Amino acid sequence: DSGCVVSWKNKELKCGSGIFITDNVHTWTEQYKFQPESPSKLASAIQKAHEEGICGIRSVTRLENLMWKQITPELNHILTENEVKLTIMTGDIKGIMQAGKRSLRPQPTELKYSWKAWGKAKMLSTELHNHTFLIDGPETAECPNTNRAWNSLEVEDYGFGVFTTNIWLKLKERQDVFCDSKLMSAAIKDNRAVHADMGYWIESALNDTWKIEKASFIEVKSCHWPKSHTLWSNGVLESEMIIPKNFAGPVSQHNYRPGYHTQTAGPWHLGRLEMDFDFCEGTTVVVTEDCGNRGPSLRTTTASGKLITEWCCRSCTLPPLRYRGEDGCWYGMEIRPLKEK
Amino acid sequence: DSGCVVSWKNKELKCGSGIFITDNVHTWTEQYKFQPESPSKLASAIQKAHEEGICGIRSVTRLENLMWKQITPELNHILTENEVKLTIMTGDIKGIMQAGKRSLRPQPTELKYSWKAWGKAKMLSTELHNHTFLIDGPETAECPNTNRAWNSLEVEDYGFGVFTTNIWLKLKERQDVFCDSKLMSAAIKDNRAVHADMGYWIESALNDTWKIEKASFIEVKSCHWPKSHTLWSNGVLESEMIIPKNFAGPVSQHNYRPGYHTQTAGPWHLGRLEMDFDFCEGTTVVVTEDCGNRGPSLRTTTASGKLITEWCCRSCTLPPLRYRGEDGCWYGMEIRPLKEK
Repeated sequence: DSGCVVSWKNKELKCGSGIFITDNVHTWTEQYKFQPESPSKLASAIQKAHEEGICGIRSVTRLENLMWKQITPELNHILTENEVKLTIMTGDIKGIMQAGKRSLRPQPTELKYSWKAWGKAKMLSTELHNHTFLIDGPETAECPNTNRAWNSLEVEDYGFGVFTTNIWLKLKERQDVFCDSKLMSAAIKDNRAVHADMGYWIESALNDTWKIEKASFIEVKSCHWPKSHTLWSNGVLESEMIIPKNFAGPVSQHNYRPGYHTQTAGPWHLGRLEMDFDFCEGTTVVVTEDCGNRGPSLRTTTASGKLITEWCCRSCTLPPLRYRGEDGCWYGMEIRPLKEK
Repeated sequence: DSGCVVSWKNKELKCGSGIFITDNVHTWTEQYKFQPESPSKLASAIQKAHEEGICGIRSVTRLENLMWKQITPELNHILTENEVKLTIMTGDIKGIMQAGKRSLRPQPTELKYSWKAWGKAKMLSTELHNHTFLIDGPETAECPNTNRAWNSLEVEDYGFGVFTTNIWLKLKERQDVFCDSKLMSAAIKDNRAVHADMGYWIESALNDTWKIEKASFIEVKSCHWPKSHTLWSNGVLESEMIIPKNFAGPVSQHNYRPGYHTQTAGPWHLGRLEMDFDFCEGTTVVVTEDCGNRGPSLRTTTASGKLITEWCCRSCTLPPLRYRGEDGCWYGMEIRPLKEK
């Protein structure tokens, strides 16, 4: 991979070849990206799995959740064409993107009463049925996650453009807990170490010891980061990684930060999160052993909409850990209000 | 780091920003690179260390060995200017680049009888002295490595151009065994995982399981690869890494290869090595349990200059492991001649 790359911070120019770790985590939602193989395979898979108690599908990536909104009419139409009483009802998504328990599985011998080419058009809509299949949505009460499908898709055919970007997906032959490794990134060049995917930009730097510096999340999946794409993954303690393993945190020493512990109960219920190390405007933090223990993260503004003046931390390290999102500014799990109870 | 990179194998084009892992391991010896700070500091350091039995310096990188060939006249001149009877005699280098036992150390208070600027010219040469300091060379008998200096330099001031490339070095404040981490590379993008430095291009790929595919060495240092720049460094067995830890092998699972063991006694005495997985022309390998055990690597051509027809391996995996260099073609440690004794 040859080319030339300019340096913004160093005010220099470089040229050469090798491995390029790329953007498209920020500045837009490019890489739309997902589209399956011949949908007859998926239709046969879902109609086969419906008989053993598969009641829903929980998305593993919000891009693939957006994918499902483009085949549900086609899937309903082909399901009706095969004289099986089953309808699919999709829905929206809000974090945290939960994790299912069961998964799709071949049966690679599909329903041979379907078409073969991609030229079928002039499709007609369907109606409601007594037996309905739900898709990722706010219906956690009717059917639990224990009876839904999760992580049953994988990229094949090298999955790229032209034109915008195009992965052609095949359903996973085996159950798995890790994320999809055919689109992942991890690199380090003498000052920074980034971990990248569709929605994660965990990046660390070195001032005096290697530690996390900033991260950005456009989604919060529940698939474990595979250990084959994590730098410096030895002797790592689960009680010190900033981003928990359950929320796709890389099991690495670059996830550490001195004076901090695991952020299990942070403001993860948001959909978009910025991980900087500053103060929220109008607020200050002071180190004090008299401050209370670490509890769930609290917004810097009350429900009525009033700011908080002072803050205290037990054994944190300046600058503090704060969050960002649509609703405003949050703080770390180890920081409590100075005197407010 | 924004820019655009073309794809040669994929016949596609990509653009974006992020982290770029670069070339300048091949196609020439760019990045010349090394040059120190004010040489008075090094002169004071060497004249101070000479009194405790420091008899030589063993280069940690061949680039820094080439560095020492540009200050030995200046170092001799400043040493003579300070009325200390000590002369420095440098030499050439041949692999394997050995490792010393002691190291330079401040004493940051230098000899204040020196100059301050970099404008001193019209220098005069010196003569021989009773007390001589040797530099990396073929003199392993007069003074052992146990009384030499090793790994006493580190990059500072961000160490880059303009123009060709320029690191400004400072001597290490503490002893260390690992290499210098301020110029290292490691990256992985969905098919390949490379580890890069001044002279190493260890690269792995994935066909069915992640395994080493090719590597190139322009030098063989003896500094341990630091674990903070190695991908997938968990549960690694020392008896299975292809490149040994002593010869700057990354402690990683990407260094593995099924059916192979550690190449402790390979053809490392060469200076340049290519690590492919083919046959040497005119030779063939067959798997046979009757073949002998693994012994030191043997050239495919005899001393007289005759090729070897057949080869056998005990528990290898096709294609075999072969080497390259100036002298010709070598083979792996686990492969022996079929019938030659």
